[PDB]
Amino acid sequence: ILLTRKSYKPPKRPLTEQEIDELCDEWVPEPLVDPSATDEQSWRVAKTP
Amino acid sequence: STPVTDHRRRRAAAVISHVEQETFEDENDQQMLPNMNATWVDQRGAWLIHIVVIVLLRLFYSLFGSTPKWTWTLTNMTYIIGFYIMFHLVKGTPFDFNGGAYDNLTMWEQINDETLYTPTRKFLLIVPIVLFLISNQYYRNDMTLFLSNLAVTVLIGVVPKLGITHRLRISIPGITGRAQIS
Ligand SMILES: CCCCCCCCCCCCC/C=C/[C@@H](O)[C@H](CO)NC(=O)CCCCCCCCCCCCCCCCCCCCCCC
Repeated sequence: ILLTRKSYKPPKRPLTEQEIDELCDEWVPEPLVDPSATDEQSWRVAKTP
Repeated sequence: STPVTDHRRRRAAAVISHVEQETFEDENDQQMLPNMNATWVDQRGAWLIHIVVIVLLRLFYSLFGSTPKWTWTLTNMTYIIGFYIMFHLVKGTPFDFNGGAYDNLTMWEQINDETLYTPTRKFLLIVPIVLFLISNQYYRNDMTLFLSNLAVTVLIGVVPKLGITHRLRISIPGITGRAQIS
């Protein structure tokens, strides 16, 4: 039984709530839509009959 | 009065406890350098020396004249006690590593940077049991010697090396004293 094991490594510890909180507070999402090129493309709206 | 840098060692506040895992700086300090204390184990001739010391002990005790059962039980107990003293008693390193970085691990836990059930750990597990099987054929007719030898083996040479006793410290009052957890 001993000779037929698989040589793993002791697993790491589970994150405590404070680590979760700081990692959540670090994250930055993007805006829903991209307003970077809303101006140089918007002639189509201005030229619709 | 609060410290800017918290590098303070705690002690066990219970009876049965585990040494706390290390933080980021501690892991970096441990992994910055190959451990000079537990690297000789994997080199050329270590397994052979573990074999040879037993033969030398056997020849010595046989030189003391006594009957086969006594010589073999003496060999078994001497090897087991010596191995426990060398590999499981003292914790730390005999030389300055870093900020210290291993001040609460024994040499057995330091082997192969705390990777369990490696070939060397398997060999060092196998050796005590085969040594007991060889010696079993000589003092088999005495209940007291058989029982004592089996107890010493299974309780000193197989239990500390098990994968569940890793980082396990037992702290009683009046003998062991408060262990170190952080
Ligand atoms: C009052 C009577 C007391 C009993 C006699 C005195 C015994 C107490 C002295 C021994 C204390 C040892 C403390 C810890 C020693 C090591 O761990 C240190 C610190 O980690 N490591 C190092 O220095 C790094 C390793 C350096 C190389 C050591 C290995 C050299 C070759 C040994 C190979 C393994 C030998 C077989 C396993 C041990 C069996 C010991 C049998 C003992 C009886 C036969 C020899 C006399």
